[PDB]
Formats: sequence, C-alpha cells, structure tokens
Amino acid sequence: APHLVQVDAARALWPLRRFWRSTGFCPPYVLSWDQQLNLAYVGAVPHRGIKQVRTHWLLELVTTLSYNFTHLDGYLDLLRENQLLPGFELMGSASGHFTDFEDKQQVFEWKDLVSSLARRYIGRYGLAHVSKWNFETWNEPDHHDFDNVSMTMQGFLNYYDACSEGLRAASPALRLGGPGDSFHTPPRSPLSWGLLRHCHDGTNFFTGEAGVRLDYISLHRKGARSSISILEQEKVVAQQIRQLFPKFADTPIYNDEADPLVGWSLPQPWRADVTYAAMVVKVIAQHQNLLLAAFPYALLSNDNAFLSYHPHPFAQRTLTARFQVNNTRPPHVQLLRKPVLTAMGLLALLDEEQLWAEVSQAGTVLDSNHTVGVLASAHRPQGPADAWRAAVLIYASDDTRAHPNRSVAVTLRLRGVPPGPGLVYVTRYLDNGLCSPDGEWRRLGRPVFPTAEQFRRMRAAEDPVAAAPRPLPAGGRLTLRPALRLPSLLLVHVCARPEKPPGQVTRLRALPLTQGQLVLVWSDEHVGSKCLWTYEIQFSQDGKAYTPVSRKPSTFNLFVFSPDTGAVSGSYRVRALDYWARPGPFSDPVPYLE
Ligand SMILES: *[C@@H]1O[C@H](CO)[C@@H](O[C@@H]2O[C@H](CO)[C@@H](O[C@@H]3O[C@H](CO[C@H]4O[C@H](CO)[C@@H](O)[C@H](O)[C@@H]4O)[C@@H](O)[C@H](O[C@H]4O[C@H](CO)[C@@H](O)[C@H](O)[C@@H]4O[C@H]4O[C@H](CO)[C@@H](O)[C@H](O)[C@@H]4O)[C@@H]3O)[C@H](O)[C@H]2NC(C)=O)[C@H](O)[C@H]1NC(C)=O
Ligand SMILES: *[C@@H]1O[C@H](CO)[C@@H](O)[C@H](O)[C@H]1NC(C)=O
Ligand SMILES: *[C@@H]1O[C@H](CO)[C@@H](O)[C@H](O)[C@H]1NC(C)=O
Ligand SMILES: [Cl-]
Repeated sequence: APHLVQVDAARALWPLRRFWRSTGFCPPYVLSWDQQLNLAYVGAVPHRGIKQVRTHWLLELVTTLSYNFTHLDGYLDLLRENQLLPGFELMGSASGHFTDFEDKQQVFEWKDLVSSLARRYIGRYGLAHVSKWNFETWNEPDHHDFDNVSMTMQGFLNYYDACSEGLRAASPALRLGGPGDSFHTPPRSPLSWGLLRHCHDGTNFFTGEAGVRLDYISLHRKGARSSISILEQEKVVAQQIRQLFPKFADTPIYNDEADPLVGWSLPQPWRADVTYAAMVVKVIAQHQNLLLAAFPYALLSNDNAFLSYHPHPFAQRTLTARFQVNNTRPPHVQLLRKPVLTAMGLLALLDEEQLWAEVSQAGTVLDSNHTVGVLASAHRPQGPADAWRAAVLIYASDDTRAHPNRSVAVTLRLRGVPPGPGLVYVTRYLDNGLCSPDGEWRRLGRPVFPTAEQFRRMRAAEDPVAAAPRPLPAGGRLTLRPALRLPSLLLVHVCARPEKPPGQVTRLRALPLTQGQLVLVWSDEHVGSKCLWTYEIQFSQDGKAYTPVSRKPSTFNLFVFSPDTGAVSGSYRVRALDYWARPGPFSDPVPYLE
C-alpha cells in the first residue's frame, strides 16, 4: 500500500537543532596528504553540515619539562582551515612521558600539560573559538586501550581531575565531558559509572572539594544493524543516569559514536552507498521525532571520518572512498564522496524550526520507527538577503538491508506555505541506481587502479539528481507522487526569493592531485541563503577570459577538476548561483601552475 506524507508549513512546532553535525576517527598520519584531502571533503559539506571531528590520540601529537606542540598545531590548523572543530579527547602519553596516573607528580604534570595546551590554543585561535570545543576524556576507558599507560579506577579519577583543573586554570569557560563509553549494566563499565559517582559524590584530587565539574556525559551506543536500537539503548542509559545521579538530570548527553554497527573497518556492502546514507538520516529522524520533538540529548556523531583501505575502498564506515593510485608517476591519492557524505549536505539544508508532518499507510499513522519517514523544517527570514524557506527530507530505509527490486509509491501533500515573493521548489533525489559511485565502480569491473576516465564516471554519481526550480502553485500547496526506491532520500526545498542576491565565495584554493587534475576547495561562510542551485566554477588560461566548467548541479564546497585535455594551468574563480539564476560575487581569482 502507498505511503502518504503530509506536511503543514503553517505550523512551526518547536526548534529543530542540527545536533548531528559531527564525525570522528582514530589515527604523522593525521598530517598526510590523504588526510588533508579527507578533511577537505569533510569540511566541504555545505552550511556547516559537519562542525566537529572527534579525534583520538591527539596527545600523541605532543612530545616532551616542556612540550613540543608542532604536530598538534599542524593538525588543529588543518581543521581550522576547513572550518572544523576538534572533538578534543585528552588522550595520549605525550610520546611516553605519562605512564601512571596514581603517581601524584604525573597527575600534577598532566594538569599543567592540559592548561598549557588550552592556553596555547586560546592564544592561537581566541577564547571564543576554543570555548566551543568539546574537550573529552580518554576514549572508551572500560575497553582497556591505554597501551603503555597504567589507568586504574583511581588513576582515571585522578586523570579526570587533572583534565578538569587544567582546563579550568586556562579558562572557566572551557567545556569538559566524558567518559565516552557504553555504560553497560554494573558490574560492567566500572570506570564509566565510577566517573559519574566521582563527579557527583566524590572528592576533587586537587582542591579536596565535594564533587567535580562534568559539563556533558558522552556515551557510545551502536545499533547492531538496527536504527531504532540506538535510541532505545540511549533512553535506558539516560534514564539510569537521571535517576541514580539526579544532579545530571539536565546534563547534556552525547552519543559520539552512534553508528549502525561496531567495527569501522569491517567491510559491509551497505556502507558503500545510499543504504548507509538513508539509514543515517533515519537514525537522526528517529531522534528528532521520537525524543526531541525528554532527556537532554544534545549531540549525535557518526564516527566515519576514517580513510578506507584496499581492497575495501567503498565498503568501510567512511565518508570518502580512497583510491591509492600506485601505477602513476608519482603515485597519487584520489578520494570519492560517498552517499553518506552527500546525505550530510541534504541534512544541512534543514532549518531552525520543525514543521508538523505525518506519514501514514492505508490510514495507519507510522512514526519514524518505520521504513519511510520525514523531517520537515522552516526558516524565518531576517534581512534583505534572506527569505522564507522550508526543507522536507523524506527517507526510505530498511536499515542495513537494500531492496533494489522494489519501488515505494509515495504521495507528498504539502500545504500551509505562506505567501511570498517568487516561491519556487527544487527536488533533490538520491538512490543506488543513479547516485552510487560504488555502483559505477562495480559496473566498471571494480578496477584496482581506476583510470582518469573511470574516476570521472564514478564522480558523476556523487551528487543527487536535482530538478530545475519550478514556481510553487498559489495557495501554498503542492502534491508530488514520486516512486522512491529502497534505499532512497528525497529533499523537497521550497524557497521564497530573497531581495538581494547571494554573497561571495571565500577561501578558494587549488590543490594538486596528479598530472592534469586538481581539487578546488572553497567556503560558503558568507554566501548567505541556502536557496543555491550550484557553484559556477570558471577557468581562465588566456590571461583573463573566463570559461565555466560544465558539471552536475552541486552545492558541495569542493570539486575535482579533471579535464580530458589535461589543461589545468591558469586561474580559477567560483560563485554561488541561486534558484533564480542570480549570481553572487565571484571569489578572488586563484592561480594554478603544474
Ligand atoms: C598502493 O600503495 C599503498 C602503499 O602506499 C598500499 O597501501 C597499503 O595497503 C594495505 C592494505 O591493502 C594497508 O595494510 C592494512 O592496514 C590496515 C590498518 O593497519 C593498522 O592497524 C592494524 C591493526 O588494526 C595494525 O596491525 C597495523 O600495524 C596498522 O597500524 C590493516 O587493518 C590491514 O590488515 C588486514 O588486511 C591484511 C591484508 O592487507 C591482512 O593480512 C590482515 O590480516 C588484515 O585482515 C583482517 O582485517 C580486515 C579488516 O578490514 C578484514 O577485512 C579481514 O577479513 C581480516 O579480518 C592491512 O595491514 C597498508 O596500511 C597500506 N599502506 C599505506 C602506507 O597506506 C596499497 O595497498 C597499494 N594498493 C595496492 C592495490 O596494492
Ligand atoms: C618539534 O617537532 C618537529 C617535528 O618533529 C620538529 O621539526 C621541530 O624541530 C621540533 N621543535 C622543537 C622546538 O624542538
Ligand atoms: C519499534 O518497533 C518495534 C516493532 O518492530 C517495537 O518492538 C519497538 O518497541 C519500537 N521501538 C520504539 C522506540 O518505538
Ligand atoms: Cl556503521
């Protein structure tokens, strides 16, 4: 039976916070070219769709009583360059200096390392910026991954107090949370429950006062292939925390490894394509609709910024697919944007207020705990460079199971769109048949070292199928009857015309990939409105006569330029193009010489 999706745009219910804008990984490798590319892709999600990168072993990037911060500087600057924040896990031994957190002097030295690093980056980036960072305890303390460090129950508590006092001495404004683990039923997860008991009821190692600061509680709960399982586990743990530790009733809860399945490197066909992408949206929709639409759930992070390894370019839990092309001179690296990363761009279009929506089948109302669901949102405009918007994101997802031999007939009924100037709608659609670079790779015979032409075909499947803007019917109503696949994503974007055109593209740079190829990366931080069709990229060889690069419509703030001719040397400039064909100002031109 067909699915009926109803959306009322006249009816703003409550805030829709973009609580999912995080990723992470575990490693220098963090400063390799591969990683610089990877982080360009992560940062290129439009409208700050990914804000934080939770990174393990950051304090192995420090060496030794004075510290050399060079490698940490390198990594944090690299994040900054892509407008990304560190999920700053205070994790590492500083090249083997720290070995024992029941050695009182080491605990004092740790406190000073932390205040020293916090002050350094307050100085380098400003207090306002570093105050946004989620400083965090050592990852998964109950999984015994400290290599050479001795971390007992008591040691962990000492370590935490050193973290807390270290950050505090740099500035009270800095935020610290933990433990970043599962919180299984006692006697399991002793350090995790032990931290809560310590912060709630224990004694500060340094000051001797009762209890210790804990600005947020971070857990890890993964789905074992079930989307709804993640939320169910979180509610059990959050309830236990609230009831056993009542001081933490309003303490924000993060699930900063909220993945469908544990084991990032385990190859899974469904991780390659829109199956994973659609499921990620489904997980988020379940959290918005079945929880936030109450415990203080504040952040959800898919831990998928890892780089993939041969022979699994697409099938690992990664935002990009890496190809190490070893038969060129020199060898080089190529990354492809996987649908999961593309989906984060679609999620980024969701605006600040949630709209009433209802999914039904044969008269039965279906909540987000079902294969078809929706998130609808609206934007209240501010200035002359802004206007009313609505974004509706519909998912069809059976979690990790793809169903290529199925169609899902949907009827979307949108109403209550208020009157506005030049109202248009734009649909963007994503599925495995049309938008899977893995799908194109398989169709090509899964070449180990794809040719330049093979990469172009693969990259042509990265973006969603976009339909040209169409004027909205009067009365603020629209009915669409798409044949969705399983998995699939469909965003309907409804935009009124802002009085002024888009802002300027900034931070444009040209990075070499290989002979005849480069990556153009830029920022959309000053473009303003989200009603963007694409970014017009222009190339000039002949002094300064500029020619647009024909390509699929894309709002991704990054583009690999690989022209058949190999002619890449010259100058480049980029601008935003809105749904009414109006351009924003061009970026400054950027030269490039091979
Ligand atoms: C082009 O040239 C580059 C060299 O520049 C080359 O890159 C190298 O590729 C290989 C993989 O093909 C990489 O080796 C893999 O590395 C990962 C990660 O290693 C780290 O972590 C492990 C522990 O987690 C440490 O032991 C290790 O020291 C590292 O710190 C490993 O996970 C891989 O091991 C698996 O694959 C091996 C075969 O490749 C198996 O022998 C091994 O048993 C492992 O298999 C198991 O785990 C799998 C997990 O996915 C699972 O699927 C299996 O079923 C099984 O359970 C492996 O060691 C190496 O790091 C790359 N080097 C660099 C510099 O990047 C490309 O391979 C080359 N291209 C071609 C086509 O040749
Ligand atoms: C810090 O480490 C880097 C990289 O290993 C090295 O180049 C640099 O000389 C070191 N700085 C100091 C002050 O020792
Ligand atoms: C989701 O649906 C299943 C039935 O498939 C049910 O057992 C489970 O309780 C539901 N969970 C939530 C949170 O709605
Ligand atoms: Cl996963």
